[PDB]
Amino acid sequence: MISLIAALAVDRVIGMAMPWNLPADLAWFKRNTLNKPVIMGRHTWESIGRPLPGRKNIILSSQPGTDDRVTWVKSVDEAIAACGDVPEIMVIGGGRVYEQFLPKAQKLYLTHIDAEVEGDTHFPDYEPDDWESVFSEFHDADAQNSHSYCFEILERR
Ligand SMILES: Nc1nc(=O)c2nc(CNc3ccc(C(=O)N[C@@H](CCC(=O)O)C(=O)O)cc3)cnc2[nH]1
Ligand SMILES: [Mn+2]
Ligand SMILES: [Mn+2]
Ligand SMILES: [Mn+2]
Repeated sequence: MISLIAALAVDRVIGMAMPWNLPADLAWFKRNTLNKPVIMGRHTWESIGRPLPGRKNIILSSQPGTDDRVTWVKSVDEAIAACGDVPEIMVIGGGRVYEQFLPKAQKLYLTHIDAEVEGDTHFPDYEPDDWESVFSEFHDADAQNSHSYCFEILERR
């Protein structure tokens, strides 16, 4: 089962380009991806800098791999197969990779951040008749979190 996990600014802007400081969102991301395979695009891999620990890291790119610490694939179907038989595969972006996996996804984990950010890459426009919000948790900005944030889980319907 494929899930997407993303942090979205106002108007669904993604944002590689690091507009906020949300330690609570990083903990949410870690909690929801721990011990699951993660699929990412190459610019997201370069941003992270080093493999996410305790997780098979799969990079989807059309060009040959340049780091033996991660697994490199060239297609969606190869990326899924490289995950093996796990209960849940986590797709961690960026925008093009989210579009590649959205039609197969059954679950979205979204953090909505009340930040206006000039990026031009948007999360795909998921519609109500395909996606039922099943969990939401709102937080105000505080001394350790720069902006308000809202954790949402949606399930395909
Ligand atoms: N909700 C959410 N928040 C994000 O920041 C996020 N980021 C990406 C991809 N970008 C990144 C960038 C850094 C790390 C990262 O360094 N994660 C660490 C957290 C603490 C640490 O640095 O060790 C991890 O272990 O998961 C993950 C994803 C994709 N979906 C997201 N989804
Ligand atoms: Mn890019
Ligand atoms: Mn605002
Ligand atoms: Mn339906």
